[PDB]
Amino acid sequence: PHMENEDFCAVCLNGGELLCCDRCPKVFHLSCHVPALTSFPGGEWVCTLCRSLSPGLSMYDQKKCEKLVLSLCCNNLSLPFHEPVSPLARHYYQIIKRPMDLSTIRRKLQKKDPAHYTTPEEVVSDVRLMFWNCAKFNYPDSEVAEAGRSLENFFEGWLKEIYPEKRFAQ
Amino acid sequence: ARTKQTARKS
Ligand SMILES: [Zn+2]
Ligand SMILES: [Zn+2]
Repeated sequence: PHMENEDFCAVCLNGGELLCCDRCPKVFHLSCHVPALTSFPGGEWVCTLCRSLSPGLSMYDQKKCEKLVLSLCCNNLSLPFHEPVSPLARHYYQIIKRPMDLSTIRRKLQKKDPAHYTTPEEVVSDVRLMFWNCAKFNYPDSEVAEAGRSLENFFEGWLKEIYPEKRFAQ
Repeated sequence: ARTKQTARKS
């Protein structure tokens, strides 16, 4: 039963077949963890949030950017930005000409992707595009715009914690 | 590793 661990995936909040972190209470679908897992591991397993720290990112930046992106994903305010807006939604894609969501950001952390990030700067730029699109499309007083603004405050906090030696323009 | 099996939402 593993009641020392949560009952819903930290990322998508659904039940099902869940892998338990051995250092925190979070649980994950294999495919919801960052980086995704293809099978259940043997022995002890520690999620990316609990871990301590040449194409693609360097292995240093890879671990930091994975922690940054998973931190966003596990925050429940991020749920409206996990997936692309429904192509049936009214006017969205007439207003937002460069859409961005967390599933795209997660895909581009993989060096096999043809648009893969090569620097943390490119990761931060795509996260900020997500916040920019949220503020442009949604009216400022709406629940989604407020979640966006609050999640951005969380994200700026994590940037200073994970990348104290870096400051990212605008 | 430890695995938990709960019901999905529906
Ligand atoms: Zn999940
Ligand atoms: Zn953990």
